Amino acid sequence: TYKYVNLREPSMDMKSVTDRAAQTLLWTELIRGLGMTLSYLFREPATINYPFEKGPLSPRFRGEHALRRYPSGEERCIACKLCEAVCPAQAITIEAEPRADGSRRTTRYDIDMTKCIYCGFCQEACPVDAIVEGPNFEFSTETHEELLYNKEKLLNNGDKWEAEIAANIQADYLYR
Amino acid sequence: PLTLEGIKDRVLYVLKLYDKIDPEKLSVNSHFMKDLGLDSLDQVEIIMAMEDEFGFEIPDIDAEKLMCPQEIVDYIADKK
Amino acid sequence: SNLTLNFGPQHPGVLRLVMELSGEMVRKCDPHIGLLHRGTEKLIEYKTYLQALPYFDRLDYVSMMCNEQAYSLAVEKLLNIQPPPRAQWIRVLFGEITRLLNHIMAVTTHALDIGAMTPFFWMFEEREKMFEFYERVSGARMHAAYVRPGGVHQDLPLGLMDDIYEFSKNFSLRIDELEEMLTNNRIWRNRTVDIGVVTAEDALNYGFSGVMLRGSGIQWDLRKTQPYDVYDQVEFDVPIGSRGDCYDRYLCRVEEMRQSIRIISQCLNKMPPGEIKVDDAKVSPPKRAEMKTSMESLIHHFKLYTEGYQVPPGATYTAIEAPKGEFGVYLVSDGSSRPYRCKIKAPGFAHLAGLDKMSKGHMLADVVAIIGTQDIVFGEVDR
Amino acid sequence: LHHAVIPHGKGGRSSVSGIVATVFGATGFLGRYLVNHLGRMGSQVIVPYRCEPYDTMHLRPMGDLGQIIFMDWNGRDKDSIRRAVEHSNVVINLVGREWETKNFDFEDVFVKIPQAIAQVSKEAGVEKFIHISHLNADIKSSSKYLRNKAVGEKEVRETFPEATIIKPADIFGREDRFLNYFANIRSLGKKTVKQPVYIVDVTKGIINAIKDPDARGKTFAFVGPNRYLLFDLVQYVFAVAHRPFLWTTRDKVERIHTTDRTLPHLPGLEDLGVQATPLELKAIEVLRRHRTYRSEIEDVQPA
Amino acid sequence: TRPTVRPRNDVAHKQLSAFGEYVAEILPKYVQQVQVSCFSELEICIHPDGVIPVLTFLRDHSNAQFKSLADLTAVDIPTRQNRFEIVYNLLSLRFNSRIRVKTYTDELTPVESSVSVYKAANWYEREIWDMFGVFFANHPDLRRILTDYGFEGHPFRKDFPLSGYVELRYDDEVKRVVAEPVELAQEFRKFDLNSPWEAFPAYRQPPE
Amino acid sequence: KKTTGLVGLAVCETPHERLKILYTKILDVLGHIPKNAAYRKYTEQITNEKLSIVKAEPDVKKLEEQLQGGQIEEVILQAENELSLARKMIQWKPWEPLVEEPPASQWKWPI
Amino acid sequence: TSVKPIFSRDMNEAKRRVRELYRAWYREVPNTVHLFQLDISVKQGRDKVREMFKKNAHVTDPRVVDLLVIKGKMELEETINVWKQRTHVMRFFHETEAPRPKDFLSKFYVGHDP
Ligand SMILES: NC(=O)C1=CN([C@@H]2O[C@H](COP(=O)(O)OP(=O)(O)OC[C@H]3O[C@@H](n4cnc5c(N)ncnc54)[C@H](OP(=O)(O)O)[C@@H]3O)[C@@H](O)[C@H]2O)C=CC1
Ligand code: SF4
Ligand code: SF4
Repeated sequence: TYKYVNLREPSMDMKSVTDRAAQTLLWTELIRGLGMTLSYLFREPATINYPFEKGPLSPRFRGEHALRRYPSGEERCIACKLCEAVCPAQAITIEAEPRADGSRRTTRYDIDMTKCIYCGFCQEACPVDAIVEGPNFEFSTETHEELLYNKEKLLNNGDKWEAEIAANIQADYLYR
Repeated sequence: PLTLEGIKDRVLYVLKLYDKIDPEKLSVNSHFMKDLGLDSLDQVEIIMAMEDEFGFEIPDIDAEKLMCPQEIVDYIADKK
Repeated sequence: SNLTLNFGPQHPGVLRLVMELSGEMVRKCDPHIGLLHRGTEKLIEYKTYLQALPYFDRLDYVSMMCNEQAYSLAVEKLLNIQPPPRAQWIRVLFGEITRLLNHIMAVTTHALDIGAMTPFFWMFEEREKMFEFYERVSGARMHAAYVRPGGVHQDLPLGLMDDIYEFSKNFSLRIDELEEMLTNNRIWRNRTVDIGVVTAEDALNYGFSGVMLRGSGIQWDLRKTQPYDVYDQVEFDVPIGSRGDCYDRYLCRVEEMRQSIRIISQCLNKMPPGEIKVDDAKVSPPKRAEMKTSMESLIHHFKLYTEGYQVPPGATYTAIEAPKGEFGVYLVSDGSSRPYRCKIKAPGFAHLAGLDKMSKGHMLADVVAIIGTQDIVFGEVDR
Repeated sequence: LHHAVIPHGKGGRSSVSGIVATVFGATGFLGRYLVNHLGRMGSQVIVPYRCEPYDTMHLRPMGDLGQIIFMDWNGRDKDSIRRAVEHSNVVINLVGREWETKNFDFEDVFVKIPQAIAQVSKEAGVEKFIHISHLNADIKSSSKYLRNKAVGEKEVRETFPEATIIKPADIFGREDRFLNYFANIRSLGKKTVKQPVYIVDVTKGIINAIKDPDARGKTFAFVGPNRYLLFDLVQYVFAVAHRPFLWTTRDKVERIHTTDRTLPHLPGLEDLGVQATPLELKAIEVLRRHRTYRSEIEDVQPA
Repeated sequence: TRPTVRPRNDVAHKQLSAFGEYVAEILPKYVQQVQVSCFSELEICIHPDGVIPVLTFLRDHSNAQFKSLADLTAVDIPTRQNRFEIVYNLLSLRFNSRIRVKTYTDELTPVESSVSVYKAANWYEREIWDMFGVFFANHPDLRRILTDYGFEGHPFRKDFPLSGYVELRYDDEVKRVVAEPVELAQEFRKFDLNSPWEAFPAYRQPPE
Repeated sequence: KKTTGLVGLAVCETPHERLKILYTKILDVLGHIPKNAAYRKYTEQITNEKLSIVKAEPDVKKLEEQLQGGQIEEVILQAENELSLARKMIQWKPWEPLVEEPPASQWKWPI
Repeated sequence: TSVKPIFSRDMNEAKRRVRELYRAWYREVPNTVHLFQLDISVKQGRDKVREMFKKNAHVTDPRVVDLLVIKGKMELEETINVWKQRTHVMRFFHETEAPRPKDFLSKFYVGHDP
């Protein structure tokens, strides 16, 4: 099934050749293109004002991941190293120790935001949903030192909001 | 003005102009590769320096079979 | 002698071109490419399958789902898995969406690379809505991985196909207005008609693929000859070019956009409500509720994300009709959890191979028009 | 010394060398080359700056990820200086503007700046303080510049007795003051011996003095290998700059007409152990910007 | 076996078996292995003295057109004497078929350089020369495509490491970009993922 | 007919006699090939079958759609290419036995 | 072991091709040091060219010497063209090493280095 184009001959009927000559001399289709540009001139602009109207998004947006914690409880992570095993950029660095209580925990949970391609594999590989790719786009960092998140920048970032992250997960826990 | 003794003298001063030759110790049976102890690297340096100064193209097999300053002079007298 | 110009990486994509030109009408042009060299093949050799899937997502970067589809069909072909039907239909719908996206960016960047400024802005508003669809589906702006070997991961949320229907109607009107604006525009026809003719014999010997084969005669569609998926059940036709012109190739790209609109319409009208992923927990990860309240699902989740699934030993070469042409992937897999050696056939690389025959007897503005008129992204050309 | 002060492996670019250098000034010429060699060493460089962050932005990408650090200071408050040398292995004093201002003069920059920092670095408890001074800095007259640097040498010898006073000659480099000052002109003809020394040999001497003890306490002097006349120097730099031609203060012209002399009562480069380079190689390096398109090596070498 | 298992066809399998037997009958001089895989793509394993005869036969002969050339690679396999495997990947136009001509070579052997019978193989051959290290004799131009000029080492081998030996950085001494030995900031942790327990019994090689 | 679809393939004017003299040249050059090779048998078989299809056609479109090979002048290019490999396979002697074998522990894959 | 050659038959053509390539590299340096505006005299450049030729001096196999001739001829073509920049030609030299010593004692003060 092929539908091929560019097949016409110049018709030696007088009307077709005089219409092509009128196109060549009287500048028809160039003024037609001017008419199309004027038709988009008299529209309304499809712009949004940035610093007052932030653009639309999705409830599964990926960016600025942080660690969650239990409802009225401790840290949610286990240091099971699933996210370090699956991280395709190899950005995760986990060092684990148990505390005095006996539950297995961490010492070091360092992510390079510079190396992070922002997949979502550490969002989906975590069995207890400890690390979740957050909602927003607020990095804009002046130094290369500050884009290397420790465990405590991650926990302050997971304590700066959980209501957002809990709302997005409660919106979308029946798909994944 | 091209005489063979001028050829020998001009090869003599351009070999003196070459710096890495140590010592001077120049003759007609000098044999600057084994009696004077230099590489074939220095051989092709010297013969292309002859090419640069007053020579013909001087192909590399004929360049390799020179090995001697009087024989360089005689090859110059051959092709010129 | 003749003027040996050195066009550097400035913008007229990004390359270096050394042209020994004669006198405003050239003699011998050589593209020094490889400036955007990254090391994708060595990196995939030292990584696993699921982890090195985003390398196949971004080795080509304007197409973003056909490259995923090619690698996922390579792994699903080697691993002997037929994906479920609803995954196949969503894969077809997003293949047509990405095809529409790549053709419209190629049209607009060729128009701006000549110098026309405004339909760039119009059709990039349309492509902003395209990226809104990608955001709502996956969560990423551009680089949605989203296509696992084992079918579509995490199916589309409720309330999407109505938006795709609205976008279909409005986009048909907008491409009709693009043909209203350009296309019998006189100075643009004067800009590109008789430049870059390609004989079909040379189109086969120089290894041209996709749109170049459509423009230079011979009828060759992978979607029509070798149906690798449910394309055999949707009815469409491919456009063919009579003359080897650049204007002809432009018309062919516009009509492939229009046929992508047809396939999107029939794919919306004939969606089956089958399932997201395959019926095998050892390849696709199990869903999270069964993971939590099941032992074997937790074990398969844990091993399937640490070690990954193994692949039986063997070598395959599949290739699909990406909008640039026959995007090919040749996997060689020792029986293990990592691939042994992958390699990528790039239609942009094969098209850029014939730049001498496309720019032998023309001038340098026509050389810029020839570099623009093939959808070459210079990240895929590197491999 | 605590751990993470021991060295590790090879040199530079996240290869941990064993020094932490607080480098005063460091925004101009010589401090930028010294921060270059310390970032090549792979150290931690604490640079304090009082200027705009744009100049320390231009010297910023020298060190590796977070190796160098930036902090503010002033010439009035001892608290910011003690905050700068809270914990530091070594500290070097490289400061001084070649012309006066309305807020800081030649007076008391070289008296009030090094006394305060040497006092707070002795009280903070660091070792290996290296202070640069100009050659021929004497109590004898004809320069406010040179008599103030002589008072500075005497004061930094008096307080903090285990200091390394080191003194170069009129150093020349890629972004020099005096040789670029010679090229940017239009002139007279007199006789004056003067020996430039190239800047990378001087900073190799500084890093060898800063990581190679048995040189603490003793004052050193940098002597270039040339020691020749000024008139043939000017004609050589014009001949290499391809122009025939047969802030400009009085203190600068009297510095370039001061006869630089050397005394071997203090050791030079060989007792420290780094090779010196002659003029002409680096002179053909720095003398760009001839004309539109535009060798004759003079090599006077007097006495 | 009906859901979620890829259905194979036997018509293409029988046809590719018959055609591979036919090819090896009509070219007895250069043919060693004729294999058809389970998913019906033909592979012909070839001594490196017949690259030009096999490809001039296969581009022509009117019973197998094979006009188009795709991937060329020479997968860098240790453990053998002849390391590299050059894979010409031929696609027809009149037939809808795919064959892989796999010829073998070691590190120091010129293969017969298919640029004269496939003009698409020009940059493919130059790229395989630059990346692997297999010289191609009677060939117009061999330069370095996809690598830096001052870089060498033929990096796609298994012997060249992941990170290279040189690493560029700008410095203000010589006011330019210089090359230094690599000092990584993180280890690149290699994972020991190849678990035992023999996930495929059908591919067991016979032991000694 | 006039101006077929391919670009650098200008139309023919006499298909029948041109294709017949092409195949007489094929059978001649193939007559110079040795006999006990299989290549002579398969080529002479397929070329006699194709020529015998050509011998009894009065039309053009019937020959195009009846004889496989599709478009009429691509058949002519295909015939010229097969004559070129016949001239090349007078040389190169491919019917001789196998050239020297590999070390035989090589074509096994799974390593 | 009847091996296919590259160019040669024994070491004689190998020595002939390498002395041809050295003649080309000798007459190719001063043009480039005038062109790319380097900072190094012609004699030092020629000394490091002959040092690069003296580096591979223990090579005996004729195919290997043929392949080194091919490498040198490719790089000489890329330097007689203006494709390579100032960076790569200065990258042939070594001005920014701060070179590590070879005595056992200074390898002992910066240790773990056999
Ligand atoms: N001819 C030469 O170049 C020679 C120079 N020297 C010595 O080298 C040193 C550096 O000289 P050079 O780089 O050429 O010139 P600069 O004046 O540019 O370097 C001095 C540095 O200290 C800073 N500085 C100077 N005065 C003050 C002040 N009052 N308060 C705060 N910061 C100050 C300067 O500017 P900023 O405040 O912006 O940081 C700059 O960073 C001087 O001490 C000089 O005696 C020695 C021998 C020869
Ligand atoms: S996958 Fe989750 S529980 Fe496991 S180490 Fe990572 S964040 Fe912690
Ligand atoms: S999203 Fe970032 S941190 Fe998470 S797996 Fe990907 S690269 Fe690693």
